[PDB]
Amino acid sequence: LRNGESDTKRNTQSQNEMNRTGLTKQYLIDNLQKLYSMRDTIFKTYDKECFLHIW
Amino acid sequence: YGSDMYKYIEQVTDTQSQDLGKAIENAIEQGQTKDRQQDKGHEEYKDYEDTITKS
Repeated sequence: LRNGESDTKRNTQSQNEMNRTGLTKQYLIDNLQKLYSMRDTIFKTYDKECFLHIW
Repeated sequence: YGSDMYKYIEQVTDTQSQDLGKAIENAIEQGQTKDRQQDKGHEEYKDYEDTITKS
Protein backbone atom coordinates (compact mmCIF):
# COMPACT_ATOMS: atom_id res chain seq x y z
CA LEU A 1 0.00 0.00 0.00
CA ARG A 2 1.65 3.20 -1.23
CA ASN A 3 0.48 6.78 -0.68
CA GLY A 4 1.84 10.18 -1.61
CA GLU A 5 1.29 13.92 -1.61
CA SER A 6 2.60 16.79 -3.73
CA ASP A 7 2.70 20.57 -3.53
CA THR A 8 4.01 23.32 -5.80
CA LYS A 9 4.02 27.11 -5.86
CA ARG A 10 5.22 28.93 -8.98
CA ASN A 11 5.21 32.73 -8.83
CA THR A 12 6.40 34.90 -11.72
CA GLN A 13 6.54 38.69 -11.96
CA SER A 14 7.37 40.46 -15.21
CA GLN A 15 7.96 43.99 -16.47
CA ASN A 16 7.88 45.32 -20.03
CA GLU A 17 8.86 48.66 -21.54
CA MET A 18 8.79 49.75 -25.18
CA ASN A 19 9.77 53.19 -26.49
CA ARG A 20 8.90 53.65 -30.17
CA THR A 21 9.57 56.89 -32.04
CA GLY A 22 9.36 57.96 -35.67
CA LEU A 23 9.64 60.90 -38.03
CA THR A 24 8.06 61.07 -41.49
CA LYS A 25 8.75 63.88 -43.97
CA GLN A 26 6.65 64.24 -47.12
CA TYR A 27 7.80 66.60 -49.87
CA LEU A 28 5.10 68.17 -52.04
CA ILE A 29 5.28 71.00 -54.55
CA ASP A 30 2.00 72.37 -53.17
CA ASN A 31 3.89 73.31 -50.01
CA LEU A 32 6.53 75.33 -51.87
CA GLN A 33 3.88 77.48 -53.55
CA LYS A 34 2.34 78.23 -50.15
CA LEU A 35 5.83 78.98 -48.82
CA TYR A 36 6.37 81.97 -51.09
CA SER A 37 4.63 84.82 -49.27
CA MET A 38 4.85 83.76 -45.61
CA ARG A 39 7.68 86.20 -44.91
CA ASP A 40 6.28 89.01 -47.06
CA THR A 41 2.90 88.85 -45.32
CA ILE A 42 4.57 90.17 -42.14
CA PHE A 43 5.18 93.62 -43.60
CA LYS A 44 1.80 94.07 -45.28
CA THR A 45 0.33 94.55 -41.81
CA TYR A 46 3.15 96.91 -40.83
CA ASP A 47 2.66 98.99 -43.98
CA LYS A 48 -1.13 99.15 -43.70
CA GLU A 49 -1.24 100.67 -40.21
CA CYS A 50 2.07 102.23 -39.19
CA PHE A 51 3.16 104.14 -42.30
CA LEU A 52 1.93 106.95 -44.52
CA HIS A 53 0.05 106.08 -47.69
CA ILE A 54 0.09 109.21 -49.88
CA TRP A 55 3.20 110.17 -51.88
CA TYR B 1 17.31 76.22 -56.51
CA GLY B 2 19.92 73.62 -55.65
CA SER B 3 19.62 69.86 -55.54
CA ASP B 4 16.93 69.68 -52.84
CA MET B 5 14.33 70.74 -55.42
CA TYR B 6 14.42 67.24 -56.91
CA LYS B 7 13.03 65.87 -53.64
CA TYR B 8 9.89 67.95 -54.16
CA ILE B 9 9.74 67.14 -57.87
CA GLU B 10 9.08 63.43 -57.22
CA GLN B 11 7.12 62.99 -53.99
CA VAL B 12 9.65 61.58 -51.53
CA THR B 13 8.64 60.40 -48.06
CA ASP B 14 11.43 59.69 -45.57
CA THR B 15 10.25 57.47 -42.72
CA GLN B 16 12.23 56.46 -39.64
CA SER B 17 11.50 54.50 -36.48
CA GLN B 18 13.14 53.11 -33.37
CA ASP B 19 11.74 50.60 -30.87
CA LEU B 20 13.66 50.02 -27.63
CA GLY B 21 12.33 47.18 -25.49
CA LYS B 22 13.15 45.90 -22.02
CA ALA B 23 11.74 42.91 -20.18
CA ILE B 24 12.61 41.19 -16.90
CA GLU B 25 10.82 38.01 -15.80
CA ASN B 26 11.37 36.46 -12.37
CA ALA B 27 9.96 33.03 -11.52
CA ILE B 28 10.20 31.21 -8.18
CA GLU B 29 9.08 27.58 -7.94
CA GLN B 30 8.87 25.46 -4.79
CA GLY B 31 7.85 21.83 -4.52
CA GLN B 32 7.34 19.24 -1.77
CA THR B 33 6.88 15.48 -2.03
CA LYS B 34 5.90 12.89 0.57
CA ASP B 35 5.82 9.13 -0.05
CA ARG B 36 4.98 6.16 2.15
CA GLN B 37 5.31 2.47 1.26
CA GLN B 38 4.12 -0.45 3.39
CA ASP B 39 4.56 -4.06 2.26
CA LYS B 40 3.79 -7.51 3.64
CA GLY B 41 5.18 -10.87 2.58
CA HIS B 42 4.39 -14.46 3.50
CA GLU B 43 5.46 -17.72 1.85
CA GLU B 44 5.12 -21.33 2.99
CA TYR B 45 6.24 -24.60 1.40
CA LYS B 46 6.25 -28.38 1.81
CA ASP B 47 8.44 -31.10 0.28
CA TYR B 48 8.60 -34.90 0.33
CA GLU B 49 11.16 -37.15 -1.33
CA ASP B 50 11.47 -40.90 -0.74
CA THR B 51 14.54 -42.84 -1.89
CA ILE B 52 14.64 -46.66 -1.96
CA THR B 53 17.88 -48.42 -2.87
CA LYS B 54 18.88 -52.01 -3.61
CA SER B 55 22.43 -53.35 -3.82
